[PDB]
Amino acid sequence: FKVTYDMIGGLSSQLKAIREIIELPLKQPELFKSYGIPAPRGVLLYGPPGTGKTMIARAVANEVGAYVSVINGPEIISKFYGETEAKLRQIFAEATLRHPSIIFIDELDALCPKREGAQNEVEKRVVASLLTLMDGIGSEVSEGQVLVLGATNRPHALDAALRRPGRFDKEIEIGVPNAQDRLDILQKLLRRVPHLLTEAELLQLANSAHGYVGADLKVLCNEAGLCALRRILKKQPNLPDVKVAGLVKITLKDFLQAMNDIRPSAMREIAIDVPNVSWSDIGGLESIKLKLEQAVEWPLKHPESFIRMGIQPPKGVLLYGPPGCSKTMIAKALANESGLNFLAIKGPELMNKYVGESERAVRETFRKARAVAPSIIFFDELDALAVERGSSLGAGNVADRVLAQLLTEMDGIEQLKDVTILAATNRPDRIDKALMRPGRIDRIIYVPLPDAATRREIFKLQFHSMPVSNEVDLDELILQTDAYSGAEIVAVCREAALLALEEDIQANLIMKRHFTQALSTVTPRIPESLRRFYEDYQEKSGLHT
Amino acid sequence: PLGGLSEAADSLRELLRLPLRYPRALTALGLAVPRGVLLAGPPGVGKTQLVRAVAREAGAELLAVSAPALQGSRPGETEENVRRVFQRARELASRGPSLLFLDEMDALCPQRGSRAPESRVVAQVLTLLDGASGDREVVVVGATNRPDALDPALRRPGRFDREVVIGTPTLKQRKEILQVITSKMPISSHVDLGLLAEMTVGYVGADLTALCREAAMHALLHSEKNQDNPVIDEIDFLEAFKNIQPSSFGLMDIKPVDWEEIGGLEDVKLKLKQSIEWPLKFPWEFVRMGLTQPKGVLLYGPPGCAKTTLVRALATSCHCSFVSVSGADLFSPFVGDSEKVLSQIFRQARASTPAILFLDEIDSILGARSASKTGCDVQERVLSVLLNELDGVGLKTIEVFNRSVMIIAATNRPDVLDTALLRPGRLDKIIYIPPPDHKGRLSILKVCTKTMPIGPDVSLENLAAETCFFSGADLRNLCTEAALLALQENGLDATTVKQEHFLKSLKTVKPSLSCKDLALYENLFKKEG
Repeated sequence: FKVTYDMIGGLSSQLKAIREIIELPLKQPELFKSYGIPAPRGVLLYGPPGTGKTMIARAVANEVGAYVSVINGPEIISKFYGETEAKLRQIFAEATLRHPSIIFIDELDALCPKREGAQNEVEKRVVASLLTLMDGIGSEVSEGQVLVLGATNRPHALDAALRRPGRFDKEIEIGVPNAQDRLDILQKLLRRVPHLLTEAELLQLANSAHGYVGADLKVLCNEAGLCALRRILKKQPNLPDVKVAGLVKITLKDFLQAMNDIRPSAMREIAIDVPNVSWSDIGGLESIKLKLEQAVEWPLKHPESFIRMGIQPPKGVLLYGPPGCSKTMIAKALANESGLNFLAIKGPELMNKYVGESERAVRETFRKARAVAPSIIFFDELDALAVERGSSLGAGNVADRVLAQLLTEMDGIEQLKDVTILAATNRPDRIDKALMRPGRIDRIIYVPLPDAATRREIFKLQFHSMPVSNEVDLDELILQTDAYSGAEIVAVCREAALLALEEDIQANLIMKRHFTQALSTVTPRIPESLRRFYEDYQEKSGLHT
Repeated sequence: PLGGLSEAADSLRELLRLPLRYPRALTALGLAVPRGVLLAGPPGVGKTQLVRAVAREAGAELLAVSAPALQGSRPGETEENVRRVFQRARELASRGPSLLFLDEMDALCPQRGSRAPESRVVAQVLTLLDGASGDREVVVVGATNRPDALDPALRRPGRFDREVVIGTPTLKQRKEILQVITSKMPISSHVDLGLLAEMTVGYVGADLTALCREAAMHALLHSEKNQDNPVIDEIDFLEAFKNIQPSSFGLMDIKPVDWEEIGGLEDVKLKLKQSIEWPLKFPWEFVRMGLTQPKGVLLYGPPGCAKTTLVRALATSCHCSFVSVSGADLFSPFVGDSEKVLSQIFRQARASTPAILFLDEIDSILGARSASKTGCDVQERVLSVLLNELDGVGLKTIEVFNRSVMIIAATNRPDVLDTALLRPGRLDKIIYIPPPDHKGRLSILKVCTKTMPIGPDVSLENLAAETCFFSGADLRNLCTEAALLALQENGLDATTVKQEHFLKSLKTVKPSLSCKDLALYENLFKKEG
């Protein structure tokens, strides 16, 4: 239905890319013949479901000059044998007669599953026939006019030979949208509905939509309309549709409850997020700040640092210290300061019953990383996967496979053209030096425990969100908070607030006597021996700068 | 009438009413209401009767065609019969509320790996519904037993998605439906219907109908004089129930229990008060206080403290909607359904959005991970779907609509469970439940004994001194058995009880709560953090 570029939201860059890779041939193919350079047979689209790339397909189709022709896997692959190929070849020829036409297929892995990954040799006959037909698209009479379009989630399950040249070259990814992208597609939808919303709180709502998908955004819009309808109905007993239509006006709380009732289907795959945390959210870390900004900014100086002498492209920076103690916070902080993109991969989650699918996740991770090259991979709790083999006979296997594939990915260090990798863990010893071998991850920093000023800054960031009394005294608080970690001290003041709440369910200010009580209750479960070991490892390790 | 169904009746009332109770031009304002619902459950109870009744309450054509009566021998006649019925539905939409009622869709839907003509049938009815979407008042109610029995391809959005279960056979509804049935039957006047009801656990309404049926049947059989007015006696009723087949089969404990049936560990009591119920006042509390609510808490104590009692007392002291999650309720013979009921109960929590959900003895709910390496895959599947769904979060940032359920678990073998469960962000608090001390033993003995026939000779403190390594249930069974000894032995028909019997019963129940096992438990599940 007149599906126009003026309707498709987000994906702007990909829109331009597809438009250009298709337009020039579909405009002046005799330029291509004059060049004699071939015309791209097809282009492989891919991206997780939900974003229903079919949108894009029909859009570009009815956009410029295309005669649409569509076939879908679960629509074609029935219990027929070659009749699938019959239908196929018939479409192919008939649209060949219709040279201004484009064929598209979705779930291309479904119609053509793996050879070893499937059994029905009939399906492989269909594969071979598709191959022959596509060479019939590399035909002279209509050189580069029957544009085949393939789109499915899995690039793996595709048939290898399809990647042979002149058959499927350009792989365009369409991933889950981002904050600005969510906002854009939401606006493009909402275009023709009466509403009373301001684009700022709208951007808030967008921020809310983690792991959300377009199709689900349309469902959200419908839901919110329905619920605001309900709201109006709960003020009038009876009415004809006229005044109903005259009164329905979608507002914020509508969208709120709407989003809260239905959950989206994304958030199993990776997502190109944006660092939300700020340096204005952590205290101190001065030399940490400076060394970190240096570590991230040198790799763009090494052009000219090499021009000076020329020695090495050092990349891998590795923090280590107490558990989760504001470390990842520092990571995201540098991430936002650089303005690059964040791809977190939490270690222990890498254990999946699906043998190798963890590897597969790492693989697509690195693929997207490259695709968004100005970005930063992150790691945490590396020692989880880094429990050495032999201990668990049947479990460490996927672990070593994953670590090997990780090395296999990182290898493209040149290919990692200023694509830095930041990681951090607690017991750095437990890793294999295959990651700590020189070249890949060499710069190391122990995260020093917070000094007095850092503790006071933590206290400031705590008091700035709770109404506290005036009997506060930062000094002895900082005194009796040594051997603790910041977040632990946050929990301390949190529990003191709880104690004041126990004093009265409607009191206002927490009393520091109750704070001292909490201080007594909380114990530092971290002994100084741990710091001794930290600093010893620091002294007895490889490079620091 | 719609005995024992009016609540599901009215929920479905509003749900299906939304497109019908209110006009269309508002939908034409850019809205596409869902069309086509599913009534899954044992029929005969009133499912047919209730859809009748609701099409009435709104005013609609009870087109109660039995789709099982449309099977065909040759492919093509079936599709024409479906054309007939759905076209009559279309002209009904041309006139008014086309409340087409088509039952037993699953028999019309043998799932994949089956023959071909199911494909033609399902795709053709899909054409019917997707086309009649254009028509104004087209609605269909597929009536079956279990949604899983239907065609998967018929569960898409914009397709049969609004699905609701038949009424679960509750006590209240049980009584309602017994009365409703006998409202036309000449049962005896004096009827302790509640007794028979509570005998009839799991028995759906129709079962109860049939039970009353055979009851009155033998009543008429073994009686001949009063050929017209039967005093259908509760004795024959009982004996028939005895004769009848047991039931085919998220049961909230209707039993309320206060903070009096439990003593000892009042520290843990105040803790549970801290991290669970104060959130009720929360919408203004953290405002003047800051700190958020901890998502998940895990209470662990030695098996024998009957923690379930404490959980239920908590659920009592709040009025919040409560649902239980147990392995026996979970371990059905359908693999892949455990995750499903998990999602279902969480959706119910979302429904009664103020909700407190309990995960008992999760080592039973989730067994070992890699102990038996041949049959522990779907368990990890439940693990994954759990780790996903456990993310109940909201805006919760500086009026507020506190739409946030809470989840609390408890078990006895945490060293067995998957470690990622305890993730800060999923289960951000863990609490210890030691077996009672001397004082706790004393108190729990006192409170468990406040209804047994006590004698003027007992001295609970002595037992307390010597009844160490005793669980709550230990002491409860102990005083039980000792009462038994006293009563039977001395007073075959007694009045009092002596402590001597408790002393003797001591060895009769061997307390194997070794303090070394206590230390093991504690160290293990305190390093579990």
